[PDB]
This record gives sequence, structure tokens and C-alpha cells, in this order.
Amino acid sequence: VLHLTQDLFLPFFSNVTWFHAIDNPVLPFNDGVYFASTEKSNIIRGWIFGTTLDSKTQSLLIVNNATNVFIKVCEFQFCNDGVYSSANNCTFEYVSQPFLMDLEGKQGNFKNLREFVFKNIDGYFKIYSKHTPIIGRDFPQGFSALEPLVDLPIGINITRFQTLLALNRADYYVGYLQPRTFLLKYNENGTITDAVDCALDPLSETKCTLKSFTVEKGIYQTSNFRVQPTESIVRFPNVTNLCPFHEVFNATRFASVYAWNRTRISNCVADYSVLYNFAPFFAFKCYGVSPTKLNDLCFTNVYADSFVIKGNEVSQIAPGQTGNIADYNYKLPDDFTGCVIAWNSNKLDSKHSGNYDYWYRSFRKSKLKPFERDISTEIYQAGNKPCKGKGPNCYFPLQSYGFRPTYGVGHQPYRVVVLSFELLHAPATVCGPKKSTNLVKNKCVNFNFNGLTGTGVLTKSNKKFLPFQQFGRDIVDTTDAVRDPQTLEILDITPCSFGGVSVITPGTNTSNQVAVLYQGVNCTEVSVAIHADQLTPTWRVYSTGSNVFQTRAGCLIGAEYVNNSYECDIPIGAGICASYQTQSQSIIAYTMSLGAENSVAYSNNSIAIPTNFTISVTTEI
Amino acid sequence: LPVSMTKTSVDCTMYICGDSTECSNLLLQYGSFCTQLKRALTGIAVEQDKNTQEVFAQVKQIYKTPPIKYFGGFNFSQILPDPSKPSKRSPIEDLLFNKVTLADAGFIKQYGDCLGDIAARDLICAQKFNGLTVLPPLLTDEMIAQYTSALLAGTITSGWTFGAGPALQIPFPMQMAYRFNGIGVTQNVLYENQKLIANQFNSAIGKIQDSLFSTPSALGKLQDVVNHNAQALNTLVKQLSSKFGAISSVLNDILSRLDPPEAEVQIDRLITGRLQSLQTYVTQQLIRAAEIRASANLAATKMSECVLGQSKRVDFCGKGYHLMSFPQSAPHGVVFLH
Amino acid sequence: SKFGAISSVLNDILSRLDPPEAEVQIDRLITGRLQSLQTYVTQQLIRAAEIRASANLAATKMSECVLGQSKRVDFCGKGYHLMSFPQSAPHGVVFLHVTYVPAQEKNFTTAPAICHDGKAHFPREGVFVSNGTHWFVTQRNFYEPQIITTDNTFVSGNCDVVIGIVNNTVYDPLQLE
Amino acid sequence: LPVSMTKTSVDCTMYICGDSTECSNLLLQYGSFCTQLKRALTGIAVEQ
Ligand SMILES: *[C@@H]1O[C@H](CO)[C@@H](O)[C@H](O)[C@H]1NC(C)=O
Ligand SMILES: *[C@@H]1O[C@H](CO)[C@@H](O)[C@H](O)[C@H]1NC(C)=O
Ligand SMILES: *[C@@H]1O[C@H](CO)[C@@H](O)[C@H](O)[C@H]1NC(C)=O
Ligand SMILES: *[C@@H]1O[C@H](CO)[C@@H](O)[C@H](O)[C@H]1NC(C)=O
Ligand SMILES: *[C@@H]1O[C@H](CO)[C@@H](O)[C@H](O)[C@H]1NC(C)=O
Ligand SMILES: *[C@@H]1O[C@H](CO)[C@@H](O)[C@H](O)[C@H]1NC(C)=O
Ligand SMILES: *[C@@H]1O[C@H](CO)[C@@H](O)[C@H](O)[C@H]1NC(C)=O
Ligand SMILES: *[C@@H]1O[C@H](CO)[C@@H](O)[C@H](O)[C@H]1NC(C)=O
Ligand SMILES: *[C@@H]1O[C@H](CO)[C@@H](O)[C@H](O)[C@H]1NC(C)=O
Ligand SMILES: *[C@@H]1O[C@H](CO)[C@@H](O)[C@H](O)[C@H]1NC(C)=O
Ligand SMILES: *[C@@H]1O[C@H](CO)[C@@H](O)[C@H](O)[C@H]1NC(C)=O
Ligand SMILES: *[C@@H]1O[C@H](CO)[C@@H](O)[C@H](O)[C@H]1NC(C)=O
Ligand SMILES: *[C@@H]1O[C@H](CO)[C@@H](O)[C@H](O)[C@H]1NC(C)=O
Ligand SMILES: *[C@@H]1O[C@H](CO)[C@@H](O)[C@H](O)[C@H]1NC(C)=O
Ligand SMILES: *[C@@H]1O[C@H](CO)[C@@H](O)[C@H](O)[C@H]1NC(C)=O
Ligand SMILES: *[C@@H]1O[C@H](CO)[C@@H](O)[C@H](O)[C@H]1NC(C)=O
Ligand SMILES: *[C@@H]1O[C@H](CO)[C@@H](O)[C@H](O)[C@H]1NC(C)=O
Ligand SMILES: *[C@@H]1O[C@H](CO)[C@@H](O)[C@H](O)[C@H]1NC(C)=O
Repeated sequence: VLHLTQDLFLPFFSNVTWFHAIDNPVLPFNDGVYFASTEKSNIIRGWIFGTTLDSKTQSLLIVNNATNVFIKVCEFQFCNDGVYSSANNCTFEYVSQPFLMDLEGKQGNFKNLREFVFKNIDGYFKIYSKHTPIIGRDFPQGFSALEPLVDLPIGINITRFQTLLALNRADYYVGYLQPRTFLLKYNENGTITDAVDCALDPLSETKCTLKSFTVEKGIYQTSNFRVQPTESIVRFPNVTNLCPFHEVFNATRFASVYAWNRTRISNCVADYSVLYNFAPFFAFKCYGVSPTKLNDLCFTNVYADSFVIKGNEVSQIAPGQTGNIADYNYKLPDDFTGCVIAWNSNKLDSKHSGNYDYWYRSFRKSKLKPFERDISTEIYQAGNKPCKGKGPNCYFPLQSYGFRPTYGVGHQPYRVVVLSFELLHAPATVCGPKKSTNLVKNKCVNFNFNGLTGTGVLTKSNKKFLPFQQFGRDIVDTTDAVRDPQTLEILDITPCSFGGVSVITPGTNTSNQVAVLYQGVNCTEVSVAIHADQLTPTWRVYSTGSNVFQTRAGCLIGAEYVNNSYECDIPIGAGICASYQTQSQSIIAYTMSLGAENSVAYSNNSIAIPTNFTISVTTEI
Repeated sequence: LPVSMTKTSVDCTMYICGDSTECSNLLLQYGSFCTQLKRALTGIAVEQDKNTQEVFAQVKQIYKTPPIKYFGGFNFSQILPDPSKPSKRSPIEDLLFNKVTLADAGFIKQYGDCLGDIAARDLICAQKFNGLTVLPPLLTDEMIAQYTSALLAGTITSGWTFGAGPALQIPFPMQMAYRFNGIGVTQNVLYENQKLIANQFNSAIGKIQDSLFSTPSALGKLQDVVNHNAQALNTLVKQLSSKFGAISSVLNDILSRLDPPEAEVQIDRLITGRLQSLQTYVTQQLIRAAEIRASANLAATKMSECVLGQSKRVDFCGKGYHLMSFPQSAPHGVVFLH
Repeated sequence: SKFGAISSVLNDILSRLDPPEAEVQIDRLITGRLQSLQTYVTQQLIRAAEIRASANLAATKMSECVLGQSKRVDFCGKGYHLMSFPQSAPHGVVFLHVTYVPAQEKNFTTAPAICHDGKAHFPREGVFVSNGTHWFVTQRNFYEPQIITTDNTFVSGNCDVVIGIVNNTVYDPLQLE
Repeated sequence: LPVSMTKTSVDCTMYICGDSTECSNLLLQYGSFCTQLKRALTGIAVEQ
């Protein structure tokens, strides 16, 4: 089976800092580390993980001995050389069989290599190892699987990494693994014979895309290429004046719910940290934009509705929800898109001997339409009496919201206010902070123009936008031109750099040399992008100046152009084909020859007649 | 007869999710749903290429007309390539190219001028903005004219022999006599009225050019195929402005407005809508490609019979007793002169 | 494929969640799997239509090339068709088209007609050809020159309108006897 | 030999929603999904 996996795997042909010994530098730990060592008998005992390696954060000791092991999770300080200096509040004392198996055939030349891999995904510390006798030398290059030994869930940050040594009276091979996709060849007995890193060479990505160690001669579309952005211009309008949320919150007379006071917030800059520090929040259930991205969004108009209520009514008021406060006092639209705010206020809506100032409606002739006020004093009708007054079956619509300093939490005076964002696209006014960076008219950039996020390029545009046209668009609904909010100049937005990468390869058995064809994109664009190292493809096809052919189906890289002509071998497109031809061998691209150039000797009395014949047996499938 | 359609390589991931990591992650939860789509579109492209090959590359060797052009009085200058024209085509070939307008040439590498578009970017620039590109056909419109000219020179200088084996030269009046003998009339009558038949042939060839010139659309089938493909692509791109019953229709502002574990529902709604629309497009393209494959196989059989020989089957190679057929290349198709 | 659900196995999904909460996950699986199955069935329909077209082509090819000689050029393989021997193949058929293909040929001076005595002579079948001195009639696809007799030719003309008239002597078997 | 089939002109809007304004409004949220269906059925009729 050719199972494909995505995990933390040491990249093929990476960089390993080979060390020596004769002081024990601390090495960074990130996404796990690959450890390997070859030794005579023993010079290394264990390893130290954690952070700051002191008596402040819990750390890990994996010291072995010839008898068992001593994995533990304790807050030791430093031995500076005892090893369990000030063990301290300890945890997870583990003892098991030794990791270090050493065998000799009555001679010391069997310098067995021990490859160890440690990683700390979601706690659950995993350790892998494998012992293989030497055949020649260091970091031999033959394949070798790694089996797990112990999987103990430590569940602690590990970021530094260190090792122990030995004493009494050529190793330290360390590599750092990366999140990569691998294709692994399994053998009949359940064992890993060969593996290939898909994110390595064009051939590697091709074989991986079809999950087969043998790629037959042909061209195979494997992936796509896009230029990742370098930098990012975020520019907003040219305002700075702070919004009055301070009033909306440093008021006292917040409206009763029967008449919810509604302010409008516009032409200002919203930084909701003031809203945060003006209230020991009790419920911040946003129904529009997340508070995290609240300062990253722009609003055409913002409506702040202030109305004090109680814990039950705080939950009661919500996009199109039931409840007399919601159905007869203040109603939120079913599609409400705004943040609601609720903080406890027992200091402004309470006093000794009580306070019954506030009001709320329980008796209405019908339901409350969203964002519609119903301030009125009309006695509810009961039965069929046109009665106008208080008492039996003639009930006042609105009853007191009486507040005292001593109720239960559900009966406490919760101060509720709400910011009903519009998030339409009309010229914006309340934009959050974000800081305006400058322009970059010709380089692909991630933009956040007035809440509108996206990626592309910006160039000068004569688009005669009439002085009211803003967001702008194209034929099929894709923002094409945004007038710079500050310079009013008009900016077209162009796609980043997309086409498609297809790998042209001969039979892996015939050869491994590969040729890459970026689809429908000029080599110049690819070159300035390859040179700037902003191309998403991590496989860097070799360029020698002689391997660049701007064709009509994009650009071909890794195959030279021979101004001769042959029968097509591998169809590329637009009349060019690539093939494996001798020089001593390489990949050449050529214009396909439609056949042998033949001329007929037609003339007014010349005829050709076969004086002989042949018989042929073709086949049709 | 249509021979091919525009080859498309829509990228599902790009179409359903725009450079959005969470959207791509949630698309991965749909399994190898759309690798099928990429495979099907690749198969369609390869099938179109094979259709063009079957229709046109029917010769074993490249053939060329004699430097002099005197075919017994028959005037053919309207169908053999014109040396003066840079494209090396015929008046009929150009009329055909001038009466068919392609929405997306594909071999333009239009990247770089969407930014210099100044005015609203064209359909193409917009399709590029949402991952729907057009691959160009393997055979260009220039060497396809070379294949057509090779077929033409094979018929007028070697009769139908070159369609079987080696091209044997034979005088054109003699080939006329033999085709006449093929429909039950002696060769003597042709030799007797060779002048009259030559004049009639010249008149008919001349009047077909005016028939194609003055007609609004006699190329209705090819333009219909091109319009169908362009309209399918436009309907594909237009679904990206459809909310599909969610808060908004843009991935970028949806992610920038809702936190991950509530925007998940909306993003899944978009994924379900867009994948369903893409499946609609791919299935319709498969059906139309099967139709075009049938039409192109009919065209290849028609070429192999009417062009490389005389066909006895009545009303197959045009109305009336068939004599010859001169092929002409057309945008995404072939046109016969029976 | 999880299809956006808690897990991808019905057995552990039912064994982990109670019915009226596992309903949503099971419906998500149903929607995913039915859509994938519809994809498969539609693709199989399309491929089966393609195979039906190919098999109808094969049946016509059998009925023509096998059960007879087909005059349609380049249909039963390249060259002048003679026979075709079918052979069974796994999920298909393979034909063995026996074809007649010409060979070595030479330029021959040819004339549309021969004008013996004021009258044009056209070959009953074949081409008039010239070895360089004596004129000869022969077939279409094999050089078998024969003496130009009144049997080989039919006479109809006036030797003034038949373009390519080429004076020469025809023979008759009567004046000798 | 069959020559034609019965020509159908199924109305997606009517089929999915019966004279229901809210249902038609929520169907409009699916975009030009089914204008494709009407176009395909018209093409089938013309082809027959
Ligand atoms: C890391 O390895 C790669 C591949 O062999 C090599 O190109 C690169 O120069 C190496 N880097 C260092 C610092 O050795
Ligand atoms: C080796 O380690 C094991 C486990 O910690 C311990 O039981 C044993 O006593 C140790 N041996 C020596 C010599 O310290
Ligand atoms: C454990 O934590 C307590 C409380 O912070 C601290 O006083 C003590 O020194 C720590 N270590 C031990 C050995 O108890
Ligand atoms: C580990 O420590 C780093 C700071 O050094 C911190 O950013 C990170 O979140 C920590 N991880 C955990 C799991 O605490
Ligand atoms: C250290 O020396 C002692 C005394 O000879 C010996 O028993 C022991 O095995 C030595 N340890 C190592 C690791 O060589
Ligand atoms: C699988 O294991 C058996 C038993 O050791 C061995 O005989 C066989 O050769 C192995 N197969 C392979 C392919 O290595
Ligand atoms: C409003 O803010 C000012 C300044 O921080 C403070 O003095 C005042 O008490 C606040 N008012 C309320 C009601 O929070
Ligand atoms: C509503 O708020 C505005 C702005 O603070 C204020 O001027 C107005 O008096 C308020 N109305 C009520 C009913 O409190
Ligand atoms: C704000 O923008 C307008 C329009 O570009 C400009 O006239 C004005 O001077 C700007 N104000 C500042 C202080 O930048
Ligand atoms: C290709 O395959 C043949 C047969 O197994 C083998 O002899 C040859 O070495 C292979 N070539 C390469 C470069 O793998
Ligand atoms: C791509 O490079 C070719 C090289 O000849 C050049 O002619 C062409 O204009 C370039 N295309 C673009 C879009 O830059
Ligand atoms: C093709 O290559 C030959 C050999 O180098 C060269 O002389 C010739 O000029 C080249 N073709 C063209 C059109 O430049
Ligand atoms: C063939 O015909 C042309 C046109 O009449 C004439 O110029 C030429 O001489 C003729 N050649 C022969 C060999 O008769
Ligand atoms: C015809 O070809 C055959 C087979 O090559 C050969 O044996 C024979 O001599 C040839 N005959 C003539 C007349 O050329
Ligand atoms: C065909 O007619 C055109 C237009 O009169 C003339 O230019 C050309 O020489 C003619 N060609 C032949 C082969 O007679
Ligand atoms: C006829 O003569 C021409 C010119 O020499 C030559 O190219 C051609 O091959 C000859 N044809 C035959 C069949 O002999
Ligand atoms: C053609 O064949 C005849 C047969 O009688 C012979 O007499 C004549 O010389 C030949 N002409 C040539 C070889 O040019
Ligand atoms: C054939 O002979 C007759 C009689 O002399 C003559 O009038 C005629 O022109 C000759 N034809 C040719 C083509 O030489």
C-alpha cells in the first residue's frame, strides 16, 4: 500500500548541525527535533526539556542508565554540572526499560547508530527510536524506519532542549522536523521500505500527486502556483476624531426599555477598548462582528440603543426573540448584525428606600416590529369593554421596573446598550483604528481597504468614476477599482499571480530529470518572483539561462529549445512538445513536426502507377 | 461541423475558497469530491485534442501544391493558402476566422493588463479573479491551416490514392473523369464539356464566398458552441455573487466578520452551494463534450470518406451525387466544400 | 471522509451520540454519501454512453469489414480494405484488417484519350499510359499493360473537343481475317 | 428506431415552491441555479 500522511517529518536533504564533544549548548525546541548519535559504548545519558530551565516552570528529565529510565515531570532548578537540584513540586515519575540497546560481535567496530525523534503535539509526548549497526559512516544515507517506544502525555510547553553526557575516565546529530506531506511505501510485512517527500522536487510532487513510485512518461498537472504577498498596505479614510461611546456609557439616565434611547455614531474612529474599560462586562454576546475584529471593520452608520433591564431580560433581548420587553418594548431584527453590551449597574439604579423610576411594557395590542418604538399610554382592552382607566380588566400597559440595591442577580439592574452595525458598503464613516500605511502601486499586496480585505495589485486607473462612485466593481461582481479613500485617485485591483504548474517528465525508469511548465504566465513574472522568493511552490526548479522558453501555453523551465523538429512525444500545448533526447541526456522542447516534408510531381501528363503491391495487417482496438 | 470546444481547467479549491486557509481546511472535509472534477476537466481537454487530431491529422506526410496552378481550367485559388497573407490561409479560411469572435482566446497571457484595463476589467480578467482559466488548444489555428492545405493538395494533385497509400500524381481532368465514372456517367462527356464544367465550378466557388459574406450567420453551429461555452462560464462565475442562504457572499468579509466556530456554518453553506454549482458546470461540460465528440467523429468519418475518396452513400457528402469535398479550417471546427 | 461531521463511521457515531443529537451528524453523512454516489452514477452513465457509442461503432465495423468488403476508404484500417478477422479481448474486440496497399511506382506519360481516326478512344477501365514509345492500357492499382484494342476502349467523340487527344494507332481483329 | 421523446418544460420555481412568496424569496438565495434547468429543458425540446 502507498499510504500518504501529513505529520511533522524531517525534510529530505535538510540542514543538520553536527556537533562534537570534549559546553553542551542549549538548543531550541520547535515542532520537535530529530536526534541521532553514533557511539562506542555510551557517552550520553538523557535530555532536558522545558522552558527557562529553572525553579519557576516545570521541566522534563529523560536521563537513562544501564538498568531502567528516569522520565519525570518536575520543577528542578539547575545542576550546572544533583541533577534533580531542588526537585520541587514534582509530577509523573516514570520508570521503564532502557532506550539504549547496544550489542557487539566481540568487537567494537559495530558502532550502532541510534536515531531518536521527539515531538510534543497536543501534549502527549511521543518518542521514536531505532538501532541499526554501522556499514560505513555518519548519517548513513540508507532508509530506516523509526518505531515508537513510549507515549506519555506530559502536557507541558517544551521550547528549549538540552542533553546530558557521561564520565568515569562524532555524535549529537540534530535536525528539526517540519509539517510536510509524505508518501510512504509499505512492504508486505507491514514495514516502511521507501518514502518520498512531496514538497521537494517536481518529480517528487508528481509521483506524490498520483501516489505511485513509478511515473510513466507524460505530462501531469500536479498543483497551482501563487505569489505570496511580501508586505500589506492597509489604508483607511483620513479621520481621527474619537467616537462618543464615552457618553453612551458615561451617562446616568439610560432610558427605560419602553422608550429605548437610540444614538447614532458616525464620522469618527472606533476603538472599543474604552467600551471595555468603562464596564465590568457581564455579557458581550456579539450578533454582528467579533470584538477581536471589531476594530478592523468599517460601518456606514452605528446605532447605540441604551436601555437598562435585568439578567433575565438581558438574555431575553436578542435578534427576533420573544418576551414582553422584546415584543412590547424593544425588538431586535431576526437578522440583527451588531454587538450587544450588558454590564451590571447596581450603583446608579438603586438607593435606600427604593427607586421605581424605570418602566417597561407588558400589554400591547400586537408584537413589536424590529427597531420600532411604541411609546404610548393606552389601557389594554379586556373582553369587549371600551373601558379607559385602571382597575379590573382595564390595565395600564406599562408597569414599574422598580430597583433596589438588594435583589438577586437575575433581578439586579443590568445596564444594556447595543451597537447595531450595518456592514453594508455605502461610503463608510465609523471605521476602527488600524493605522494607514502608504500605497504601493505595482506590487501584489494584501489590502484591508475600509474593512474590505483581499489580495491583489494596484495600478493607476482613468476609470472616470463620477464623484459619488466608491467601492466599485467589474462585470462579474468582483471588486475591481477602489478610489484611494485619502487621495480620491482610483485604483484598479488585479489578480495576484495564478495559472498552474504541470510537470513534464520522462519515465522515472528512463530518467528522473524533470521540466516544469508554469501555465499562462510569463517567465519574467516567474523570474522576478523566484528571485524574490515569494512563490508558493517550495520546489525551486534549476535555472541556467539556457532553460527558459516563453511559449504560448505559459513558460517552460528546465528544458532547452532546439530549433529543429521531431514527432511529438509529450504534448505541452501550442505546438511545442518535450522529449528525452541525447546530447549526455537532457530534456528538449521543440515544435512538433507534422510529418515528412514531401512534394508531389503532378503535371499535365505525368501519372504514377504501382507496378507492385504489398499486403499489410493493421489492427483496431 | 464542430470539432472542438474551449478547454477549461477550473480549480475547485480556488473557485469554492479564495486564498482562505479555514475555507480550504473545511473543503478538505468533503474528501476527494472535486479531484474528480479536475480529472474530468483534464479528460475533456485531452478528448478535445484527440478530436482535433482525428478530424485533421489524417495525412501521413506533408504535401504541397505545384508552383504553377493550372488544374485543367479549374480555378481553386479560393481554397489553397495565399502566400501574401501572413497567416498563410485562404479567402474562405479568413472569412471563417473573421465571422467567429472568441470571447476568450486563452493564448493571450492576459495577466498584466487587468491592471492596465483602466475601465471595468473584461469577463476574462474577472474569470481570472476567481480561478477559471482557459487552456489553449494544442494545435494552433496556423498549423491547423497547414494540415488543411496538406489535405487539399493531396486531393487535387493525387486524387484519392494518397488517402490509401503513396500519393500518386494524376491530372485533374482525369481525376474528374474518374469521379464521374464513379457515379455512373462516362469520362468522355466530361472531356467533351470540360470547359463548361470548369466555368460552372468557378462560378459556384465564387458564389459560395458571397453566400458566406452576405449571410448574417451561416456559421450558426460553431458560434452556437462558442456561445454555449462562454455562457456556461459566465453562469459559473455569476454564482460567486449568490449568498446561498448565508450572511454574505464573500469569503474574505465573512471570515473577517465572524469568529471561526460560528463562521463555520456560513462557510459550509457557501461550500455546499459552490460545489453544487461546480458539479452542475462539470456535468454539463461532460455532456457537451460528449456531443462534440460525436460531432467530431462524424466530421472525421466525413473527411476520410468525402475528402479521401468518392462516397457512394447518397446525401452524406452534401446534397446530390458526390464528387469531391474540400475541407477548410474554422474556429473550433471544420467546414467542408462538397 | 468526515463530510464535516464528528466522525466518518456510522457504527461509532451511533454508539457515541444519542438519537436526537446524532440525527444531525447522520444527516450530514447521508448528504455527503448520496452526493458522492450521484457523482459516481452520473459518471458511469456518461462512460456507458461513450462505451455504447464505441460498441455501436464496433458492431458496424464488424458487420461491414468482417461480413463483406467495405468500399469506404480508411474505415477498415489504412489502405484498400480486403478482409478483417475479429478477435475477442477483455471487455472489447480487436480487429485484424487485411488491406491492399500499393508499392513501387514510376512516372508514366498519360493521355485522356487516344484519337485513332478522327475519333476519341477512352479506356473502358483504367489509364492509357506510355512507356516512352508504344502506348499501353492498364488497370487502376496494378501495372498490367495491354495492347490497346477495341475491346479495351469505347469510342465516342470527334477528336476536336476531348482535351489531351494523343494520336496513335488502335487495332482491330477483323481486317486480318 | 426512436426519433424523439416527450418535451418537458418543468418550472423549477413552481416545482420547488407552490405560490409561496417566502419560499420563492429563499429560492432566490440559490442564485441562477435553476435558470440552467429551464435552459437545459428548452435545449432538449429544440433538439427533439
Ligand atoms: C541546507 O541544505 C540545502 C540542501 O542540501 C543546501 O542547499 C543549503 O545550502 C543548506 N544550508 C546550510 C546553511 O548548510
Ligand atoms: C537505574 O535506574 C532505575 C530507574 O530509575 C533505578 O531503579 C536503578 O536503581 C538505577 N540504577 C542505578 C545504579 O542507579
Ligand atoms: C510548592 O508550591 C508551594 C506553594 O507555592 C511552595 O511554597 C513550595 O516551596 C513548592 N515546593 C515544595 C517542595 O513544596
Ligand atoms: C509556550 O511559551 C511561549 C512563550 O515562550 C508561549 O507563547 C506559548 O503560548 C506557550 N505555550 C503553552 C502551551 O503554554
Ligand atoms: C566506572 O568505573 C568503575 C570502576 O572500575 C566501573 O565498575 C564502571 O563500569 C565504570 N563505568 C563506565 C561507564 O565505564
Ligand atoms: C516478510 O517476512 C517474511 C518472514 O520473515 C520473509 O520470509 C519475507 O521475505 C518478507 N518479505 C519481504 C518482501 O521482505
Ligand atoms: C466617565 O468617565 C470619566 C473619566 O474616566 C469618569 O470620571 C466618569 O465617572 C465616568 N462616568 C461613568 C458613569 O462611568
Ligand atoms: C438620548 O441621548 C441623547 C444623547 O446623549 C440625549 O441628548 C437625549 O436627551 C437622550 N434622550 C433621553 C430620553 O434620555
Ligand atoms: C483629507 O483628505 C482630503 C481629500 O484628499 C484632503 O483635501 C485633506 O487635506 C486631507 N486632510 C488631511 C489633514 O490629510
Ligand atoms: C529501469 O528498469 C530496468 C529493469 O528493472 C533496470 O534494469 C534499470 O536499471 C532501471 N533504470 C533505472 C535508472 O532505474
Ligand atoms: C512574455 O515574454 C515574451 C518574450 O518574447 C514577450 O514577447 C511578451 O510580451 C511577454 N508577455 C507579457 C504578458 O509580458
Ligand atoms: C537554427 O540553428 C542553426 C544552427 O545554430 C542556426 O544557424 C539558425 O540560424 C537557427 N535558426 C534561426 C531561425 O535562427
Ligand atoms: C501544362 O499546362 C500549362 C498551362 O497550359 C502549360 O503552361 C505547360 O506548358 C503545360 N505543360 C506540359 C508539359 O504540357
Ligand atoms: C514485388 O514485391 C515482392 C515482395 O517484396 C517481390 O518479391 C517481387 O519481386 C516484387 N515484384 C515486382 C514486379 O517488383
Ligand atoms: C482564379 O481567379 C482569380 C480571380 O480572377 C485569378 O486571380 C487567378 O489567377 C485564377 N486562378 C486560376 C488557377 O485560374
Ligand atoms: C516523377 O519525377 C519526379 C521528378 O524527377 C520525381 O520527384 C518523382 O518521384 C517521380 N515519380 C515517380 C512515381 O517515379
Ligand atoms: C514500349 O514497349 C513496346 C513494346 O512493343 C516497345 O516496342 C517500345 O520500344 C517501348 N518503348 C519504350 C521502351 O520507350
Ligand atoms: C493527329 O493527326 C491529325 C492528322 O494529321 C492532325 O490534324 C492532328 O493535329 C494530330 N494531332 C496531334 C495532337 O498531333
